[PDB]
Amino acid sequence: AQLQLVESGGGLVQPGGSLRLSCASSGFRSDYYAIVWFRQAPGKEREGVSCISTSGKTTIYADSVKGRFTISRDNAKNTVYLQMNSLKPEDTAVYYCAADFRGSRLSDVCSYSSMDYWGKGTLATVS
Amino acid sequence: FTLIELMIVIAIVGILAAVALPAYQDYTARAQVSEAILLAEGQKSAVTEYYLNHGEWPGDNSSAGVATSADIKGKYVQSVTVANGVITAQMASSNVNNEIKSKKLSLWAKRQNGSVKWFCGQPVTRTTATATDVAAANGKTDDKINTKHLPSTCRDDSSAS
Ligand SMILES: *[C@@H]1O[C@H](C)[C@@H](NC(=O)[C@H](O)CO)[C@H](O)[C@H]1NC(C)=O
Ligand SMILES: *OP(=O)(O)OC[C@H](O)CO
Repeated sequence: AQLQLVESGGGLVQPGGSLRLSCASSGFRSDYYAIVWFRQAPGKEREGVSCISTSGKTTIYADSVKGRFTISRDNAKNTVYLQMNSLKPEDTAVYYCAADFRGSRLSDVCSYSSMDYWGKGTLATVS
Repeated sequence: FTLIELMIVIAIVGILAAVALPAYQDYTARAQVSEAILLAEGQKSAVTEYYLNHGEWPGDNSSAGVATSADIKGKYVQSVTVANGVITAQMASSNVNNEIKSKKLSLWAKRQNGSVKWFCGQPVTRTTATATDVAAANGKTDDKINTKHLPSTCRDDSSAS
């Protein structure tokens, strides 16, 4: 009951570029959680970006990133990937990875509220 | 009597020694399935309350306030899973009957204008938390308990209303 998440893959790229973000979770039943990606820009508050279900057959996105962001889960490596395409200068923020506990490996509920664990965060600036 | 009668008696004894037995495996499987039926019957007190106080069926075990699916174990049951208001119980895999090895049974409810009916039978699945219809499992893995291994009161069809 002490799951930890590590985020890596951030960097600086020109507009129209692509970045790949990965979240690695290790400890106890890591396959019983749902990984949700957040984003907080300076001045404003936190907001949701994408979510993935425990079964892997239910993925939701945000209205501002529809059609440009893709999220996939590979349980063999215990990593969740988030790929960005057609980047925009209005996407400069700090990305966070967090998990929500669901008592089933065949769930299809994705939500952006009531999160348990969190992550340090990764920096991604585009200019 | 003579030797022929004694030989016939010995032959009859040999015939009676090796005789066919009825299908007693089905009765044992029916007895063992009742454990999963009872274990799944204990989780409806936390699903109906959520449906009544929130207007939608629970999505997973966390929303219904029940233990983890892998932790609801018995002598012949290995998991109980809640998904969109449907309770599914799966048998064990090693020390069970050869006919109910790794098989599932369901328990779902439908809302009426003056009561909440409950059904028992073969696996069924829902689509959304605010739906009122159920369909067959269609798992394509042969994980359905046969009719002969269920009580006559637990053979409801997926289209029952
Ligand atoms: C419990 O499960 C519910 C189905 C879920 N609700 C939804 O997904 C929305 O109603 C959209 O269908 C709740 O978010 C879950 N509750 C908790 C605390 O996770
Ligand atoms: O995840 P769940 O509790 O539904 O069980 C999965 C499977 O039955 C492993 O036992």
